Amino acid sequence: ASGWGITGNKGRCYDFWMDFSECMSHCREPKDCTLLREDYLECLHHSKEFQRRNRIYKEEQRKLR
Amino acid sequence: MNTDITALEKAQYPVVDRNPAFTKVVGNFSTLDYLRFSTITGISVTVGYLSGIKPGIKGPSMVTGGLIGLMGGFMYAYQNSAGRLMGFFPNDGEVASYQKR
Amino acid sequence: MMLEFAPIFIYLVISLLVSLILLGVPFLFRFDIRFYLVSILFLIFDLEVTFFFPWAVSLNKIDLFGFWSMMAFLFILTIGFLYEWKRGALDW
Amino acid sequence: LVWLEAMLPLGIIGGMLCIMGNSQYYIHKAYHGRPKHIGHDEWDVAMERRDKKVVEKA
Amino acid sequence: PVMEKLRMFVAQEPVVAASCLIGGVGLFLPAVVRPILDSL
Amino acid sequence: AMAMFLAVSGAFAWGMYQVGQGNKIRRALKEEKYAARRTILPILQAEEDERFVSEWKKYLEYEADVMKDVPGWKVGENVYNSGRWMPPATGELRPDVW
Amino acid sequence: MFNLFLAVFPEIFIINATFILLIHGVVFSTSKKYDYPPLASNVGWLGLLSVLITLLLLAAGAPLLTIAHLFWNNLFRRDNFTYFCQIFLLLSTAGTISMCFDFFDQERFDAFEFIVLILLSTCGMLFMISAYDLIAMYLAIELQSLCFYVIAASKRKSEFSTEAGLKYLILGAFSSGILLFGCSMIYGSTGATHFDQLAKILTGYEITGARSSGIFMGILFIAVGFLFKITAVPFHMWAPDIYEGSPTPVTAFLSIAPKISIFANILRVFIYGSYGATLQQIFFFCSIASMILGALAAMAQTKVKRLLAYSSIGHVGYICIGFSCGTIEGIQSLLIGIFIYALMTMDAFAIVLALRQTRVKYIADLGALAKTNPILAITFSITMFSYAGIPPLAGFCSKFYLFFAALGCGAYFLALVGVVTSVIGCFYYIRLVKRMFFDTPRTWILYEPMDRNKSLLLAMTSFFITLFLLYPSPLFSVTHQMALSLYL
Amino acid sequence: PYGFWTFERHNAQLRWDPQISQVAGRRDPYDDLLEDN
Amino acid sequence: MILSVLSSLALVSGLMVVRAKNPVHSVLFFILVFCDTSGLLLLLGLDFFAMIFLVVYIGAIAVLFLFVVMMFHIQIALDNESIPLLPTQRNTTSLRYTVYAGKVRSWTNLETLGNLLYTYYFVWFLVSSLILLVAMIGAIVLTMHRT
Amino acid sequence: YIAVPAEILGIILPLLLGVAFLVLAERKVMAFVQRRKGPDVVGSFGLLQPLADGLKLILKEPISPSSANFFLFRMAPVATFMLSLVAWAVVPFDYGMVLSDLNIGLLYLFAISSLGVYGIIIAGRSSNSKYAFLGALRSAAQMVSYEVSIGLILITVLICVGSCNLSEIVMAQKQIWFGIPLFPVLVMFFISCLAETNRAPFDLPYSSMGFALFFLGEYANMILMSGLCTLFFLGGWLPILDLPIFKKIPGSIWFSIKVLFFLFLYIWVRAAFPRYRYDQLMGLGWKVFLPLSLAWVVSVSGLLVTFQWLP
Amino acid sequence: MDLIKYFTFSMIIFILGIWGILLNRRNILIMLMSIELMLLAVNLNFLVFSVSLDDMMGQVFALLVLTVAAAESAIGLAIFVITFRVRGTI
Ligand SMILES: CCCCCCCCCCCCCCCCCC(=O)O[C@@H](COC(=O)CCCCCCCCCCCCCCC)COP(=O)(O)OCC[N+](C)(C)C
Ligand SMILES: CCCCCCCCCCCCCCCCCCCC(=O)O[C@H](COC(=O)CCCCCCCCCCCCCC)COP(=O)(O)OCCN
Repeated sequence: ASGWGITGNKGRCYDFWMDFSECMSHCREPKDCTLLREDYLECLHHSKEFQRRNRIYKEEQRKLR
Repeated sequence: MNTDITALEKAQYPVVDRNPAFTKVVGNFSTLDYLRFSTITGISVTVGYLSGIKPGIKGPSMVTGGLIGLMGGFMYAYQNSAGRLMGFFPNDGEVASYQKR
Repeated sequence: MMLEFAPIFIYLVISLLVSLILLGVPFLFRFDIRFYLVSILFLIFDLEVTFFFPWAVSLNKIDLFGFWSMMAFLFILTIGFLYEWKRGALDW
Repeated sequence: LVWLEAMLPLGIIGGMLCIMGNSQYYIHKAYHGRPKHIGHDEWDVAMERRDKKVVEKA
Repeated sequence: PVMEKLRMFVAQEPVVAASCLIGGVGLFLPAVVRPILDSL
Repeated sequence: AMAMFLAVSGAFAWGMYQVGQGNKIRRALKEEKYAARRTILPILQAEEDERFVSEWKKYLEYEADVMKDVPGWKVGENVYNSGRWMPPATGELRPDVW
Repeated sequence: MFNLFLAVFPEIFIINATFILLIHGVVFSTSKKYDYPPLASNVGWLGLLSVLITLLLLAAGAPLLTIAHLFWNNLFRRDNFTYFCQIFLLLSTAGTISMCFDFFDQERFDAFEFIVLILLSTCGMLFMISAYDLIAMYLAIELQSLCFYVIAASKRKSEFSTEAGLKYLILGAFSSGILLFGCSMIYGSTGATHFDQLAKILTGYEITGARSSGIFMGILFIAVGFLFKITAVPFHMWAPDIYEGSPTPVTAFLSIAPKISIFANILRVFIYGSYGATLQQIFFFCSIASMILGALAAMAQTKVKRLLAYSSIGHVGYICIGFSCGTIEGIQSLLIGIFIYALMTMDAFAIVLALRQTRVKYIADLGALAKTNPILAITFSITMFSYAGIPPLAGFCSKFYLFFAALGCGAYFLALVGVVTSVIGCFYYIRLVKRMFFDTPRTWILYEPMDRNKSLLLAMTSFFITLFLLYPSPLFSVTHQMALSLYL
Repeated sequence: PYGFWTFERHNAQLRWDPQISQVAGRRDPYDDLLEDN
Repeated sequence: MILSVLSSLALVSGLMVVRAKNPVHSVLFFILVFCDTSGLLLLLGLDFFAMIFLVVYIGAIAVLFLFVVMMFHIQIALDNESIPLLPTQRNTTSLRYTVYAGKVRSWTNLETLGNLLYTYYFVWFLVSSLILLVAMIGAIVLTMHRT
Repeated sequence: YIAVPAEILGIILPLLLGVAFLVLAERKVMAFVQRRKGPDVVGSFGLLQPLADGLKLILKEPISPSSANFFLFRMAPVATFMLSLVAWAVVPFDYGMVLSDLNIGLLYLFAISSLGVYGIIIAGRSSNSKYAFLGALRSAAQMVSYEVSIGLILITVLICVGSCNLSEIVMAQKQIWFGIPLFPVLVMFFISCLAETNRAPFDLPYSSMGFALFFLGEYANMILMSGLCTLFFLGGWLPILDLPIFKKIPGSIWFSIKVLFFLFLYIWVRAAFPRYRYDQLMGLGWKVFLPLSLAWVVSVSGLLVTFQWLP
Repeated sequence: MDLIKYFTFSMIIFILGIWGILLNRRNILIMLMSIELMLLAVNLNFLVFSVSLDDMMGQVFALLVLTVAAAESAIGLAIFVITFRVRGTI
């Protein structure tokens, strides 16, 4: 969110945060910037990508047996 | 370092020299600014003198109170002069002086 | 970039082993308050030295603002040290 | 003349100091073929990894 | 006065006077000399 | 005496000047080293891109085969609604330090 | 560049004045010419002068508080709420300093570092109110906590003061750890620490899809830490013991100043942290329990300071009623209650310090006070009735408007608990008035007359308490203006 | 209020970050590679 | 591997700290807790913070606690935010994109911190300075008995 | 990768031999200063004396004073010996002859030096002698009080370099050595190292191995501080400032020569001056060296910033 | 999975600190070392989160909280020292 990176460059998730915050700067209803909020929160934790990979692994294991 | 002098609440009075230098603000002191400076300094000196009699240090307490009063009064006068120049306080004389400039 | 600590860890292990060998060579055949004040002063000035290390290295990027910020920090701790001095906590 | 007899142990110390530094220059070179590089940054580390992979490939 | 109190302080506190002098020089250089060089 | 102060204070001035003059040379050398890196970056990045796209083709070929049966799937669907491409995440919170 | 610091002259002045006072005291206390003068009153008077001058600097420079707001954005945020909160805090600090002058002379408290530490705590609270980040809020909280830990154990030879200081430090460090863990859990879940960012990231996803465990846990931990700070039950672990064991001039300051700033922080957390009305439930339970426990515990107290501590807990619950109902008229009731409670507490502690020169410890000690000093008894009875909430006095307005705010949100259970607690409080407050006027003790205790500072403070506060209902408009106007400015 | 995040007082990072966008420590890695020419 | 043992030893050390009879042994295990935490930080690449933990925690605070214990009495006494990734890294390790643009001029943990500790967030730095000054002042007034 | 223990042995064993011969060199120089001859009968010029002393100390049939927990008492010499030896993993002897090239080497040295306080404290407590406990408690405070000044001097050195890498601090002195401008800083650093090691005027003070490990650790600390004094101020392995014709001499020889020179200063200062008192050690270290070190930090930083001579 | 382990270790350290504050109510020193354990756990949380999110707002905060922890140690030990003197016991 701050944009100060660990290695002296721009933060990894700073661009997503600036897209989300720019969306919220001209949208009084927060239900239309949800798609950018989800992107920012997914850049922080990679929950969706990890879930997809876990689903692929589980499907592979089920086919194994 | 990057700096920004813009304020959240805009100035309600005409703005002359939006970002004044220290020397120019000090050179903008009016009679009222000197009056409040001297008042604060004298009050501080008197309080220091009166409060230091019982311990037994009149001169040292006088000087300590005088330093406090000088610092406080100077910063108060600088605050008023800068606000007048920047347009946050009624700058009746400032606009008159800098219009003919 | 952090690969240079494994030699240090192996050095620690081998120094441990050689110290144990050295110990095994002959086997085969009231309260004072100033001691607390000195520790307090050490803690404060050790934190101050800690805060110097980022400043000294990164003194080329920051310029005339970080320098004066560090100067204000040192001024505050110098007032503290002067209070430490005149109160007799530095005497033994 | 006569003061050189106190420089013998003090020169043995210098010999030990020299051998400690020279023991890690011909042992580290022995199993790498290259002297140690000072100032390892992640660019140098990654570029060494790329060197190892390209040498292994061809 | 000043030239006598300062002499008394410096005589009995040489190390403090020396440290204060060198620190004052090190603070004087970036406060009075740096802006002068900024004009050039 | 007095000459001791003169020699120490002149050393502190001339030596600091020489220290600055050597820091200039060190900065120039470091800048040359950095400038030699920005001229070979494109080819290294090109090789990395080729390797990554080949491995990504392999990974998509793998994931398409394993779960062909599942009705709801997209095979390499971006998880970002914006559509930006991001590197595949790893279970290491600092991989390039060891 | 120098004009960017126009937003921090009130803090720069007080910091530099504290430094000058410290240098002056340490130089002249350890002096041979003046035979080690006990210059505690001198430093106290000069510190009061410094507080008044920084009040003049802060109050006059009202349009200049938003100057360079972009440059100072990440550090602190100054607005109308901060302006009035800081002015009130400086006024309370000046009042406490005025009260504690007589303590330095009769009891011979010659340590001048007490005033320096009070000024440093004041600086910490000034930085606390304007803090707009988790980092700044935590740092200011820790600074004031340390300044209070040191002065709580100022009476080194006293058994109570050392134990009170130890308990205070342990409790405060534990609460700070809980709050700091909450801040860490919030930062690790949203990636942001600034209040603007933390509001934009939480205002949309109002637990609409799922409950974020990290965010919920961090919010709960921050709320729990803040509740320890204000001593709302069951987070009142050692608050009565700390209040009793602490020196009376010290207890006067901790009963007023640490509450204004912490309540400001809690408000500036509610502006963004309203995550599913989670805090509204926590503060609801805490307020009910606080009122009930204060009412049921202050009736079993025979000492004046323990009764004051339990009164403080009960009034904290009454104020948290306003937190439980999140609305402009709820925050306004909260701020009015804070103001009135602070003034009543200053009045009561000035009265206690007036009688502390004769070592008053029990309520029965002030038995024949209506005969020896028949005007001090009237003033103390007025203060007690104001605590009770009798209609004609100023203490009724705060409880009235708080109950109105509680009924506005529709919480009828809060109103009944408040009414019962008010009845119990009024009973144990008029119990004190019974002792002064109606009892005829065999042995009397004669007190020595107070000094000018406390006499003037008592006169002004007693005229405020009795005659507040006649002209209450300015307080309501400023409070409504502050409540609206929390968001716009 | 209805959309208080849209207010100017609550949008300060949108005006400060562009001013500090070129400061070292916040730059796009490819930004400095093209500032030579 | 290294993480598991370096965490297990720290847990055992902390358990011994909170459940020790002789406070000297408690302080000694209190030192080992930070000795393990420094290694854990080193595993993260925060070399500066591990060294500061050695310097500050077990260099100043631990020494102070040891002084107080010794000379005085030695008396007796998950799936919500970041779902974990299952061990599927045979293909994931190959899917490692490296951007050489961020490596041409890389900062260290020290200068990265010092770039913004003293200019963009200097007020908090001065507040910590004031906290240190408060500690210095409070050390004397509580504990001082001359002559 | 099985050659790392070879490097560690090659840096540890010659260190111990150098420590023994440093004890011999001390006992020989302190004799030639006093117009006598040191140990000479045992060896050709006394060179075999350390081996004889080591064997005689080993063959003593000593008893362990187990009137304690016996764990802390036995491990305290080990705890100090490990810390004394581990600081040598970062000191560079020439361009590429460093075992571990840390990028935080300066602060790592500060940490290693600061944790060396525990060994003496644990030794003082574990021994039941109350006076030994008090002596260890005083020595720890002295070491701490001068560690502060050592750190502040390290900050002054770091300002002119801009990096914590020890191998780059030497490369930063290719123009001139830092001992020429910062000569008072060099003198203060040498005096602080004298007081840090409990040696020379700042020297206020069991059986078999424990005392041997303490003795070896203290002398290894002496060698390490002599190496640091030339690593930061005398240019490390860099040749003499001028006359670049002797460049055939390896760089590791110059580091050795400068370290031997600083060891000779150690012995000379021990032989030439009496011992301070504790009430004067603490005063000297808290009122004469702290202000001077802080003022030198301020002066160097202000002068470098003013003329833009920063790294 | 490494973030889970890093958070679990610090959570256990925090729990141990709370236990030490609660269980060792009789002894004062344990009630200080447990607070320091809690501060250590929170600092580890901040550093791990800063590394995980690639943000420098956790490292600055860890450095600034080190000062608070040290100052709390100093004040607490001074208060304990004066406390033992008065009552003669812990
Ligand atoms: C400039 C930056 C700030 C520098 C100081 C920062 C730290 C603050 C330290 C404050 C405490 C020390 C303040 C100075 C103490 C010395 C006071 C002094 O110089 O006056 C002396 C003596 O000097 C004098 O002549 C009196 C000076 C006081 C009156 C001066 C006019 C009032 C000045 C106040 C306003 C201006 C501020 C001070 C000047 C900048 C005191 O007088 P006595 O010794 O009591 O008189 C001797 C006779 N008999 C003992 C019998 C009583
Ligand atoms: C190539 C190699 C060259 C040699 C390298 C090694 C150098 C050291 C060689 C040995 C030197 C003698 C060592 C003796 C060790 C014990 C001496 C300690 C005595 C001491 O500390 O003096 C104190 C004061 O002097 C002091 O403070 C002493 C420290 C002074 C440092 C110099 C600071 C001068 C700054 C001037 C700067 C001007 C130029 C730059 C602008 C006490 O003395 P006291 O009894 O009076 O008590 C102070 C009351 N005030």
